[PDB]
Amino acid sequence: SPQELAALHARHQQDYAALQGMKLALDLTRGKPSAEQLDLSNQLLSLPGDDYRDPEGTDTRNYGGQHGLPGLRAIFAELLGIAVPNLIAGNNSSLELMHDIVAFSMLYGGVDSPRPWIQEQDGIKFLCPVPGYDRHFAITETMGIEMIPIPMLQDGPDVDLIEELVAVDPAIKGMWTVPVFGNPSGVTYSWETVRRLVQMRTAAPDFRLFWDNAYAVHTLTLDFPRQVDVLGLAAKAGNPNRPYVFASTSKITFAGGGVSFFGGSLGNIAWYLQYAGKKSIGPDKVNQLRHLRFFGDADGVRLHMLRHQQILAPKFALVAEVLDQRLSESKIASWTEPKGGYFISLDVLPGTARRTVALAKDVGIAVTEAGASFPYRKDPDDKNIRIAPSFPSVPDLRNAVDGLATCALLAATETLLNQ
Amino acid sequence: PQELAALHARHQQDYAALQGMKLALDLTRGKPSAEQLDLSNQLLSLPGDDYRDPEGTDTRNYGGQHGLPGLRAIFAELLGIAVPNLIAGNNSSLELMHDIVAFSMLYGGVDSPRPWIQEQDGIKFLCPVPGYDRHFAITETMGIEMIPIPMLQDGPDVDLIEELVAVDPAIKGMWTVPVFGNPSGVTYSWETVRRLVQMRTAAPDFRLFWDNAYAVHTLTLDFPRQVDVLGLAAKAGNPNRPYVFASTSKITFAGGGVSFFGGSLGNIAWYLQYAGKKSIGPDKVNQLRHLRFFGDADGVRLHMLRHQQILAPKFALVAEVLDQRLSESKIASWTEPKGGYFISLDVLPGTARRTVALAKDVGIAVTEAGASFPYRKDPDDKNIRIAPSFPSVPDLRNAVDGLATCALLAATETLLN
Ligand SMILES: Cc1ncc(COP(=O)(O)O)c(C=O)c1O
Ligand SMILES: *Cc1c(COP(=O)(O)O)cnc(C)c1O
Repeated sequence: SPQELAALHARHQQDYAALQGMKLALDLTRGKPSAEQLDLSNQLLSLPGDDYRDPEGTDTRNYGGQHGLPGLRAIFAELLGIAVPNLIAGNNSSLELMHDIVAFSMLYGGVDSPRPWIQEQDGIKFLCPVPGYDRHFAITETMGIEMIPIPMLQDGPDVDLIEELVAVDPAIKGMWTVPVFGNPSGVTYSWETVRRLVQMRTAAPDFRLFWDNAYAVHTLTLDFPRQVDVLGLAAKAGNPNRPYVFASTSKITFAGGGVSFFGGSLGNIAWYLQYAGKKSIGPDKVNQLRHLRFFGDADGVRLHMLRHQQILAPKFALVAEVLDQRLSESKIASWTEPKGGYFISLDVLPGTARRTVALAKDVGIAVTEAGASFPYRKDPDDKNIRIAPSFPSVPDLRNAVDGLATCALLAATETLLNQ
Repeated sequence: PQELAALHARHQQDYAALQGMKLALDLTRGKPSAEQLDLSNQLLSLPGDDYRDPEGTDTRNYGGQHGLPGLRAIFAELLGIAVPNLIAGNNSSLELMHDIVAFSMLYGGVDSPRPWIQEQDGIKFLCPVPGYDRHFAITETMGIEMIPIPMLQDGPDVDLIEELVAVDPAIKGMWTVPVFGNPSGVTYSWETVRRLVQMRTAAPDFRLFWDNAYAVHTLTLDFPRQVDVLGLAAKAGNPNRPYVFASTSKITFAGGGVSFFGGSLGNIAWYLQYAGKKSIGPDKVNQLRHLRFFGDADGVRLHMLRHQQILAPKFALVAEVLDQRLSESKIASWTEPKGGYFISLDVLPGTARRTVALAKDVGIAVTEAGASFPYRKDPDDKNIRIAPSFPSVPDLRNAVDGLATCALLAATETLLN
């Protein structure tokens, strides 16, 4: 009934009134480790110690070495399934590696580009599976690269749709991906999805897969995902230069104090370093030795990620319990229960996402902007909301999610009622 | 006139004897010696359990593009720049210069008519010579045309500079090392700075790339007073003209230090808007390391005096060896820098490329002839850069003495022809 809707809306008004009265100051936008997680690697603050030399004898305190410490690259070679000469180590930002590679592609073109992308006078286009990473889209938006949203399925993106786009459009030069524990879909690419993406024919000869494996070992269970050899499949398929692989220890060690990694064919490595050499003499070797001494080996990082999991998994479980209690009866919402990564993706009643965050903002609860997971912040259904549960304490988290549920219910009946 | 031929023979035997000694030395590495890096070995155990900066910031976590205020304050004093006008980045000041050029080409400066890549009249930079090869590699790779400018004693030819910038709108910038130049060793005078920030430009978005890389890198016990290039520019109505750069790569660890960028509040906001598309923020833990290590600006000055104790004898050694073997024949000239990391040696014209070839054939690595010029084009084929910071004093004297043997042989060789 329209009248029983009006009755429920009133109950939601009192709950919002009561929630507003609690005058809170919570935040669900911070995709950063908690202080408890960062304590796990406090040994780094005293590393490397007096021994400033890596196992090869190189003085990490002095200029030199573009590829990075081989000992550290060997640890993540195993974790990612990439050969050491196909993997380099940079500074504190993997996003900076992605941005530089896009900027190099526009200014100088890829290793096999017909011309720099800026010289294509009609334009450049990237494919962006949604919901996706906002900072992925900020790179292409700032660089004038147009972005084409792609639906996300269970085992990866819509490969049928991608294969038709890249076949007809030479302007499509790349695609943003998070192939493991997607931000924020939580979706991990299947072996078949990987196989077809590196095999599909592209109108652009220099099409690139931006393989941001940012959560490669960031499990929320006791199981670690088997990495698909995207570089090996691409080489066997005749497209060795297609994948650009990225990873980072920002959510393994310190967020912003870790090490970044880039992986690709030997030509792509040489191509990137030729232009990165005009920018920097080389990366920070001392921090790379800090992580080498701290980790020890690849089995060490795996154990380190299980201590992160012990801190993180109860928080993801709490968000699922609160949303299930407040919202399952309403049948207005759906949300992921991810096996890894740092984000839960919540879908509320269409046309209420922007309203839900506005209502939450004015009771002291900061929520990720509606549409952040989409290029140009354009969620066509006005329903998606990203939830970042890693940082706040369990009690702060319990109240933020419970408050967010109250606003989502109020915004729901408000939309059904007045329209 | 054949007394030349008599001397050439003596030079041939000295080269023959030099070659027979089968050396393997290097005067190319512009790096601190291991002894210099040892002064900063306390950094290898810093910051310690207290991961928080004086403001309470957890440096281990995401956030903050400006950098730690405590460290920015230390170098605010050392450079003569207000703290809000200065930011701290990662381990490379060269990467700040590259990004700012790339931002200027793709997006244009804070007050540019259009991105530089959209200029059909091309983009041009003025490059005082002898200069920094990595400065020129940026503009060379970016397709920016480079204009060599002669260096005088108090700075570059400002009269020539003011003529070019006044008539050519395509001239958008200029590469400078304002104190202890790489490799001229020249420090810009107050008058030269005042004119460069006051000269009027055909390009409304002209930029002084003020790479103050050797700002506190003295080879005496006195420190150079920094010119307030930003204040003079602001009072002259060109607040956005200077981009200031500095580094701790020659202060602490080469490649493990902190970089700095300075400018007007608009240029800081302009840079950070596009640097935010590139990175969530710089390494705050390493900036906390240097803050704990330095303590204050007076600590950095003391640290630079420890570097001077190691560096000054090496520059004095190179001067003594070149004066001994070369001054009598009057073919060569070289700088005696009061600071910086490089000595600039000029031999006879048409001799540099031959001198480095002769030196490479005796196991002595000399920096490529012309490397201090855009496109490596030394029109007189005479300049040779000497980097005396890294090798041992014995290794240094042998390489420099061997260098003089080759320069004299290539001199006599050319005189005949
Ligand atoms: C998918 C993805 N890529 C990149 C990043 C940024 O990582 P980094 O610290 O290496 O720049 C994030 C962090 O949230 C992310 O979720
Ligand atoms: C050595 C030097 C630098 C050092 O820059 P980093 O990227 O921090 O290593 C910068 N400018 C000049 C002119 C130099 O000689």
